[PDB]
Amino acid sequence: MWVYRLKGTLEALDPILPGLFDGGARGLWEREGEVWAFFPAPVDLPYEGVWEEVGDEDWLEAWRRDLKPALAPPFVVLAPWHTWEGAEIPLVIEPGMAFGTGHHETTRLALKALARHLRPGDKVLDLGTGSGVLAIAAEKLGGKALGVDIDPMVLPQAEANAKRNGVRPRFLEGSLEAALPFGPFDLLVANLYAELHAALAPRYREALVPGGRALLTGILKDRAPLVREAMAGAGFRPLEEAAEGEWVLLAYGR
Ligand SMILES: C[S@@+](CC[C@H](N)C(=O)[O-])C[C@H]1O[C@@H](n2cnc3c(N)ncnc32)[C@H](O)[C@@H]1O
Repeated sequence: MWVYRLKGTLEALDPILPGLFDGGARGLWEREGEVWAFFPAPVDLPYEGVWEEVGDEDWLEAWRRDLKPALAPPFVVLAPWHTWEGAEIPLVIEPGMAFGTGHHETTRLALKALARHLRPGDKVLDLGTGSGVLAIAAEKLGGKALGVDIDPMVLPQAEANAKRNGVRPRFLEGSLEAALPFGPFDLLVANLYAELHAALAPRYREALVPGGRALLTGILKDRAPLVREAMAGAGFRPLEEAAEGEWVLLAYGR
């Protein structure tokens, strides 16, 4: 579809609005000193506005502007342009393509679990760091973190996010093995999925010091047994369960 931009407020343009509608306008929005009128394709109008086709880009900018802070006590996840009067801990994440915006339930379960199981001074491994939000949160709690991901594309955004938050976790491409050289760790947090955790259970144990913690999420309610089963079999002890919707987080001690 096309947009027809016009300078002025709705109040101001009220006089020609009926005309826009007669011209076939199906949508209308006031966007920062401007009024956008949406049509299927351009039509001839006397208002001296400017036509422009709408695309995926515009559809994000619009979404971006409708974004609101997300709570995850004791944290609040904010867009780089968000304001927060509250007391919760600020986590600035550029709404991007890398997972970790703070809008998914799993991310939220992870943040809350981290605050409970992480202590000032702990070494942390954020397996599948994505946006790097969990690693960033670990540094905010007073921990030293390493975020890894098999997807290279996310690391610059993670690094950029860390920067916005004024903390500097270590980020690197790879999985659990790429990380071992930096271990063992006091805590490991991983937002993946039930089946993969199941296969990794054994390595999770080797990644942690005795008494270390493993926070697993990305788990659907109906796939938790796989994890309970794999973890126990891996010598871990159950410590906490949490869910939001169909998603759950399982915390284990080693
Ligand atoms: C659910 S996203 C993480 C989102 C963010 N860490 C959070 O807590 O919201 C999972 C990330 O893990 C990565 N990933 C998937 N399989 C992986 C694997 N086997 N090893 C390491 N990272 C993996 C992906 O590239 C993806 O960015």
